[PDB]
Amino acid sequence: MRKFIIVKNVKVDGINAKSSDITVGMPPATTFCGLGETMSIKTGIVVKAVSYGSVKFEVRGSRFNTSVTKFAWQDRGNGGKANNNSPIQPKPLADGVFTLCFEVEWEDCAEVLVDKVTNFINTARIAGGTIASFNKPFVKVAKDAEELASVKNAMMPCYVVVDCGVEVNIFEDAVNRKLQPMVNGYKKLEKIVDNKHMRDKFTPAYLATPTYTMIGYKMVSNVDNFDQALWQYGENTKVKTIGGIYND
Amino acid sequence: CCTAKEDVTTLPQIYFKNGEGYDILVPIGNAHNLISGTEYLWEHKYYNTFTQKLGGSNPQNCTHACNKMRGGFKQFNCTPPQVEDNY
Amino acid sequence: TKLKAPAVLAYSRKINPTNALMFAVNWSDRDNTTAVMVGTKTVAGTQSVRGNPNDADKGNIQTVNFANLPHNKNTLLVKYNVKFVGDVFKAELGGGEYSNTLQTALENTDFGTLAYRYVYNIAAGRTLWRNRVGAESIETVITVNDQTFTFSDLLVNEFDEDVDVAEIADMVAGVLSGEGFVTLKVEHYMLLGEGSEVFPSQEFVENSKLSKQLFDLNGQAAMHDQKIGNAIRTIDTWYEDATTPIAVEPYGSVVRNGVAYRAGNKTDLFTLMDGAVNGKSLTEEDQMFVTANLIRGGVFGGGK
Amino acid sequence: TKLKAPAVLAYSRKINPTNALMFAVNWSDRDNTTAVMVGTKTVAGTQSVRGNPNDADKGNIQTVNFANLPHNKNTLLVKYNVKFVGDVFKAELGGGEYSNTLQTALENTDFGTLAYRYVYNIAAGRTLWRNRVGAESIETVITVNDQTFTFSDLLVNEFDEDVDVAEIADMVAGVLSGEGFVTLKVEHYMLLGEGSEVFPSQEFVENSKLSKQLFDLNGQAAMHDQKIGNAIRTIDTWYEDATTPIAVEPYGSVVRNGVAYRAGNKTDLFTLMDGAVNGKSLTEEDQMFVTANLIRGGVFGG
RNA sequence: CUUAAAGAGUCAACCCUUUGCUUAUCUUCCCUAUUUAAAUGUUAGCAGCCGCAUAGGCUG
Repeated sequence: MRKFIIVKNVKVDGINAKSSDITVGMPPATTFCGLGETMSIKTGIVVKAVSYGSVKFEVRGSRFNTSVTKFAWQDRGNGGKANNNSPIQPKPLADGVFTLCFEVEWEDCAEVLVDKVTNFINTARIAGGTIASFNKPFVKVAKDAEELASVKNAMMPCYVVVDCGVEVNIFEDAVNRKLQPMVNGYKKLEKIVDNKHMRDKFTPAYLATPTYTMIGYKMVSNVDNFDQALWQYGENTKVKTIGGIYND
Repeated sequence: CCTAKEDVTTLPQIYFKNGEGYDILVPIGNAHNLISGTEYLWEHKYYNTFTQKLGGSNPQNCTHACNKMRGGFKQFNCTPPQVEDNY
Repeated sequence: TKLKAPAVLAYSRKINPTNALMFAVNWSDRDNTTAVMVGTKTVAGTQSVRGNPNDADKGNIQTVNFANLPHNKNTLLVKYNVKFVGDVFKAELGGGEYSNTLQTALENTDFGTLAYRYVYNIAAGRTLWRNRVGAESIETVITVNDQTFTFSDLLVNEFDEDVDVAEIADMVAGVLSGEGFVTLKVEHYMLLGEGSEVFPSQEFVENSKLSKQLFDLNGQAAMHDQKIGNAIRTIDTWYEDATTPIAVEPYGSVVRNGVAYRAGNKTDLFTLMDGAVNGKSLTEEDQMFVTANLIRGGVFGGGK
Repeated sequence: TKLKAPAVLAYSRKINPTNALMFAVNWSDRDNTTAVMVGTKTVAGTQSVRGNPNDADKGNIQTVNFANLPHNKNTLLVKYNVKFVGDVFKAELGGGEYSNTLQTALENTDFGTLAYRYVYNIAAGRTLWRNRVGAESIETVITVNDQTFTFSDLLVNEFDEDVDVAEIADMVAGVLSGEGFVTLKVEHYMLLGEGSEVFPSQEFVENSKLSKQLFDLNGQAAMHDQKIGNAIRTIDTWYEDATTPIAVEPYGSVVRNGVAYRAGNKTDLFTLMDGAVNGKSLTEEDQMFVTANLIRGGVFGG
């Protein structure tokens, strides 16, 4: 039919809050889709889509400047310099509390699914952040669009992310539409020739640059079509919602 | 002068699902969005932003845009709304 | 010929602490906790800088964050969790040959001692840093695998023998030596006195509004996960002219003081790792140092 | 040649006062404490600056914080604790050699006098600052090691000899000259009169609707721990042409009077420290001053 | 298969003096709150005895 598993109040400490060179804050949908796919690889459960919501969130630092992290020495040929503060790249970190909902292909009993999900989460991070504590995951199911609303409100309370597309461009839309940019995918700039230095020796490699959309945050309740708030991979190496652009 | 220079050290590397396969993506930043968009958000009085100076202390050793825009570049403050304490 | 190192060899960290939240309680009423909130105050002072006396007659106003115990609670309570993770040899970005022959050369490493010193730094409360200064007593409660251990005042700079530290180091070394994970839930209680200053993590920000910013999570005083981490992995008593334990660093770096105790003396992580991989023989404590660097994690760069 | 001081040589403070809370009681019913709350009031005045008489016909409105005893309580009660911490020669940040030879150069410092003058500033009520003016009587209560001590009638500006001050200073010097710590728990009772203005610490806020703002904790009038501390370490009578004791500052700075009684005459902490480490000899009072600067805390490096 | 993998912000601090917020004042007119009803949760518990008593058992 349609099965989901919800994990509420995922306290995460130490998030890599830089999603791109011009976006620092809430981890983007690409991150949670990658998390769902990591779980798919590690457990075998097929993950159709994911929906995430912020319960608490704070970037470290002040209002207009993010915190610095103290870089520790790490590279060879630096012993003649390890007696002084290591030079330093920017790496804003954050701390938060999220609620997750994964749509899954499951035919078995709920206890097995929940235990496999918990045993995966115990080995994961979220956007690099250490997972400190999460509630017991629970399963729900929906046949018609009425039970989908119950699955939706089961995440309460949290602010989930809807995709409202780009009219002009990121900057003009931020100024005029009072919305928030978000990394939604990537654009391939050039193929990388040699995998001498890559995570794989075989997987195709490309230099890329992020592609964005314009998102909005809304209380899972006030969202009508829950599909409009479920993110998954897809066309043209982007990610998007099952229900498309948000306007009910 | 518009010649490419490949270099992947220190850069992030993510897998990304391409048609039920995977490509390794190595993200790099776009100069236009920071030079132009910083100037634009400045013009149009957009304040929901972090200021981030690039190439610290010795910017001129980094990039001409970093070298001549020492005030910093504007980043979209992507903080989400928070569930209030009382519920 | 010589098995050289990859350009980058990367391991994830295996000691994963959370943030430490700071509450205030009374020493004999530990079930009525209240959060310690970060406040702001004005601070006027003098120009007591070593350089120039010509401006010591001028002042400087300043505004800073501060955090204190309430005037009706005498005990600081610090809470966090630590997750230890196995597979300490699976590289995250380094190659296969170098990393695997290194995993082979280090399988005989004393994991009992490393686990003991980690758990001991946790139980003696080294992670409390300046919050130790001037405490009447320190009481540490560690809950692991449905077991609850209590530790009273413990000597921090010596890894003295204790049966409960060892009983927890059993499971910790079991996870580190193999795979899986184990989570300790740590509480600290310090009898400091009513209204005593506590010491949350200090923020590294370019903020013109504050001269000192304390780390806060929705207004409550806290400590960075990475600072608790730097405290835990302070176990290195094996550098030359060893005095006190320092944090596991590839160069024995203590930038805090402007010295590196493993710089240019054949005892840095890279010299010892090249030795271990290229057939050389390792001391038990050189093995411990290299494997503790692997437990630390890192993105070690340079090479081909 | 010269032992240069490490660039990051720093000591942590050893006299740790808390913030002081301000209550109101009656002089003869001290078990009924009520808290003094900071309020806000409008204040209208004249433009009476020395310079311009052209604005002498113009007024000015402000809003300010204010703090009063109620009209049914006549005594101000100021409460705080002070923790003295030993190991006053172990540096916080500095390296070894400079700090170690400085520790050796000062092991003959008069710790009795230092501890006595600290405890005396606490017992004579210097820590009360402007709350001392207009008192029918002041009564200080110091509890330490399950021993209670009461003080009335102590001259603030003279270090007169007192047996209880010396007995407390004994424990304080036992901590300061060795290791460990000790907490004195201090109350001050001042018979000011019902409705008397009291003087908490003042704040600075760049631009606010308030022209004058008082330090509060949950709305209760309070004093900054650093102000109590500054009163505690007012023991320096050893600068040149010394009248009254000043607070121990490396340059003997009194920013409120725009002068520095130890700046520019080879009497500053840095000159004396360099001398002490580099072989030169110090007076007994100079050793006291340098050790008092080490107890104050601060960065002593380039 | 998460812009993956990695990281100690740290020492120290007197915000101080002074103050007139003054004068005057019309809140007025109008008004349908209506139908109907099982508190269920059978309530859900305890008073006395034997007892070395937070072992177990027994009284209408």
